[PDB]
This record gives sequence, C-alpha cells and structure tokens, in this order.
Amino acid sequence: RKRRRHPSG
Amino acid sequence: PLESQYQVGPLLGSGGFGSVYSGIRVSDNLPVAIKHVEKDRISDWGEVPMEVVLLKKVSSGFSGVIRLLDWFERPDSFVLILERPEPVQDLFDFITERGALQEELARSFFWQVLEAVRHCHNCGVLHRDIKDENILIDLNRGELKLIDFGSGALLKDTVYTDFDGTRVYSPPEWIRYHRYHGRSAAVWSLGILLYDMVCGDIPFEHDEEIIGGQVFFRQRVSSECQHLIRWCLALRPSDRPTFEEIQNHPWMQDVLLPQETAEIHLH
Ligand SMILES: Nc1nc2ccc(Br)cc2[nH]1
Ligand SMILES: [Cl-]
Repeated sequence: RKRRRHPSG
Repeated sequence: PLESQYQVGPLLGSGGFGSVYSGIRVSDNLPVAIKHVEKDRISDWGEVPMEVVLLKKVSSGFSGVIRLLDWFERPDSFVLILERPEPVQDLFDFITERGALQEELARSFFWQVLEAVRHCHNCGVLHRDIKDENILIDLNRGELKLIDFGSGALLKDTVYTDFDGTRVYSPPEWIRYHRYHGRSAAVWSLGILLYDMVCGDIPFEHDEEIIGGQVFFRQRVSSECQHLIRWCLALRPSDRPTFEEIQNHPWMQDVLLPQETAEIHLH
C-alpha cells in the first residue's frame, strides 16, 4: 500500500 | 548582517512551509536550519509574519517546540533561523523506514507531542498542522520537536472558518461545514497521528473516509490503544477527549523518559 506525504500551506 | 552570521549548507526540503537549508552559526558553530518564506505567500501577519509571532510566543527552554533563534526581513521574503538537532529525522521518514511503531515507542512519542501541544496552547498558540511531517526526532536525546507553525493561529475560543493545514489530518466538521474549534480539531489530528504511529500510515485519504466515522485497524493494535484512537476520532467534536483525558487514559500510563526512549529504540 502506498504511503505519501500531503501538502499544507 | 545575514550572510555573514551563518554558513549555508544543503537544502533540507521545500514545500508549503518555504525552503529550508542546513546551516551553521559562524560565531559558535551552532547547527541551525535556515527557513525562507516568500512574502507573497504569507497570508496572516502580526506585531511580521504570524509564523514569527507564534514561534516567539512558544520560545523557551522547553524542548518540545522548535526554537526560533533569530529572523531577518528581505525585500521579497522573511528568513527564520531555527535550532537544528543533530542527528535528526522527521517522524514521517522515521515511520516510513520503521513501519508501524511498537506501542511503547508510540506511547513515548505521543506523550511528548501532547506535552508540546499543551505548551503551545498554554502560550496562546494553535498549531493547526500537527502531523508526522511536522515533528522532528532528536535521535540522541529521544526528544520530539514540533515544527512548521506557518499554518497556525492565535488560540481563541470562538469558531475558526479558515484553514490551510493538511486536509487528511483535518476534522470532519471542517470537511462538512468549514467550521471548527481549536482544541477539538487539534485532538482529531492527534488521533490521526496516533493511528499513523501504531499502524504505519494514516487511516483516511478521502473526504468520505474522514466524515464516515469508521476506523479500521490494519495492524495488530491493543484494545486500550484502539479505544484512545477512536475517542480522539469521535465524529462529534464535543465527544472527543480533553488533553487531560488523553494523558490520563490507561494506554498512556508508565511512559518512558526521553533518554530511555533513545537508548531502547533509537540508538
Ligand atoms: N520545515 C522545517 N522546519 C525545520 C526546522 C528545523 C529543521 Br533541522 C528542519 C526543518 N524543516
Ligand atoms: Cl520550523
């Protein structure tokens, strides 16, 4: 299963 | 003087927070991080960017929040000088490499995050972007530090209707109504973070999952820990625990000291 960062700001 | 006080090293990363470089303070060789934020991307200001206001409000000897050492204004940007632990790894990369964390380690990390967030709220600061990407691990001391206050706000007791943090950590009342209150939204994001630590990734990727109200555990997790996670992820904000209730939860008892955490799990 793919794990990813997520943007903020 | 700005280019003469610090020796600039490699880029550590860039994103919504700006661009962050490794650096060294020339006077005493102190390791620092040099964070550049473009003025055109700064929405909130205070008396300087709100990020500087909030970092100054939480600055002290307490080690749970990143320490702002200095800051500079440039024509098109602000430059923030932050303490840099060495060696260091952010919690996102740590969880990617380790996978789901042993509950003793998750307990220690989660406890320190709770102490850091309590400190922010005590200082009148709402972070609004608690996530593993915004937590640094001082690997030698076993101490965690909150970073990236650029989405934060002054803590208030009335409703928030603006939000620029990370959507997959944002609460269902934000998704549904564009309305949240500070403390209960923080507790939601802490539930997402705790699930992330004990399962190896966040529980929800899609809006429909966030508002759906169902937590499926993809790893073996103790009943006590599951209970605490599901309580933090209560759909109704008033059904979520207070920070006192989180730290008094049975799963949170007998936490390791930071140095014990480093020796057992990090060295
Ligand atoms: N975004 C971001 N803030 C930081 C503060 C210190 C260090 Br080290 C790295 C950092 N990355
Ligand atoms: Cl920072």
